Amino acid sequence: TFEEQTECIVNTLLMDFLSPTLQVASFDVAIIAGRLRMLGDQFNGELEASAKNVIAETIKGQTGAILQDTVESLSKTWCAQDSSLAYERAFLAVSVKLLEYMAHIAPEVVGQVAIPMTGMINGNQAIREFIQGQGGWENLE
Repeated sequence: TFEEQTECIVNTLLMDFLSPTLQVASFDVAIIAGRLRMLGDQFNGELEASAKNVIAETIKGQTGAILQDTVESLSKTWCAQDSSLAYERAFLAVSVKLLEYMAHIAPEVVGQVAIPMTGMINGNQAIREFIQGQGGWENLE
């Protein structure tokens, strides 16, 4: 169900970015999507370089490798310059804001990133353990 919840959340986030009509016209994913977006906007680091690389490998069909390394690099950088921020919270924040920038910059291909990011979040124990330790997606933020 956690794996299925992650899938819905990443789909909702993406559909809201791509189509605001669908956001308006449509376990409450809408509230969760809101809190992850509120969290996502706390990241102000440079994304142009990151987004382009993740998009480029996503076309080629090597999203998994570059996507995780990109978010882990940006999160370690942000955690290095902010002692208060937990790594696992930084990770999610970057994942959301990177998905946001990739939708604005490349809406024709951003959809091919949804499954990789779903697999990334569901596959990472540190992030899964963190979210479930906050009372699951339902109570995160």
